[PDB]
Amino acid sequence: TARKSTGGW
Amino acid sequence: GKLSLQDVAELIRARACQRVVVMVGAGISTPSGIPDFRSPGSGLYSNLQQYDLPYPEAIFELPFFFHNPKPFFTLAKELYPGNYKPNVTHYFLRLLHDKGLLLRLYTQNIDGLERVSGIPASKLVEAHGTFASATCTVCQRPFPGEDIRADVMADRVPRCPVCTGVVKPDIVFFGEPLPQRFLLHVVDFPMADLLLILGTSLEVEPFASLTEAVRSSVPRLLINRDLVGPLAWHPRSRDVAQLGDVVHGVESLVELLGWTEEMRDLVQRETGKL
Ligand SMILES: *C(=O)CCCCCCCCCCCCCCC
Ligand SMILES: [Zn+2]
Repeated sequence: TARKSTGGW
Repeated sequence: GKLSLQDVAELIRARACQRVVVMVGAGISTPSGIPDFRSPGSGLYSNLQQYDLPYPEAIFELPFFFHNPKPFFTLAKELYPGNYKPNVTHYFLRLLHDKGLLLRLYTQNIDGLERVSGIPASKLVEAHGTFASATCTVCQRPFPGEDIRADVMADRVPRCPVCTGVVKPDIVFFGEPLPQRFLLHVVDFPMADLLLILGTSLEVEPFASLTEAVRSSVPRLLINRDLVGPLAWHPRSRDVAQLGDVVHGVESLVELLGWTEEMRDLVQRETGKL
């Protein structure tokens, strides 16, 4: 339930 | 025998690199006037007023989007394909396509300028979505992206004709899976004999890991302000880094390829079209 990520979340 | 920018230029003109794959980010869209956060923008930048974001990235997160989608659609109005024109970096990539040297152009951007410049969809992987399509967040009915254009540009939230739910452009938010078309990298990067990295700090996964997928003998050329990502902390002997201004860096490579005359003509032919 996720994949796209950037330094923070 | 480490490679320089000129050597890479020699490998294209010598046709030793015929399957060029390209990774691009916001760095190649800044010259076109496109707003960015980590580097303030216009007055619409600080339009957060009235909008109590917990942090700027919440603009691309569903939980807050459900709470208040207007911040996103304020940005969507600005970045909607039509208000900005491609720059020299975009046309350098079509010129690469017109010479049959481009395998794919992987992009983190959603400004749609890659296709405005002339690259066909078959040669693009819009890894972080597009405004070309939309989806109702309630009943999950898909729509063509232009069915909501008038609503966005009129500062009114687009509603679903079936359930009146909020219609969301198919933009990948944080915590969302990337479009399955992103899986073409499993075949494209091994097939590549050259990798170009243009204007990105490689801070967004799983897009940044793509720098690892090319075979161990493939040159990786980085035209960027900073030395970032694996080309910084996991270098390969065949890597090259033209550090500096992305436009100046692309101008340099174009200069070394002897394509200047053809770039001038292509940009003039593309800007004249109304
Ligand atoms: C996935 O990363 C899609 C990103 C599209 C980002 C366009 C951002 C423009 C900047 C304006 C304010 C938004 C907050 C910053 C988020 C990194
Ligand atoms: Zn609906």
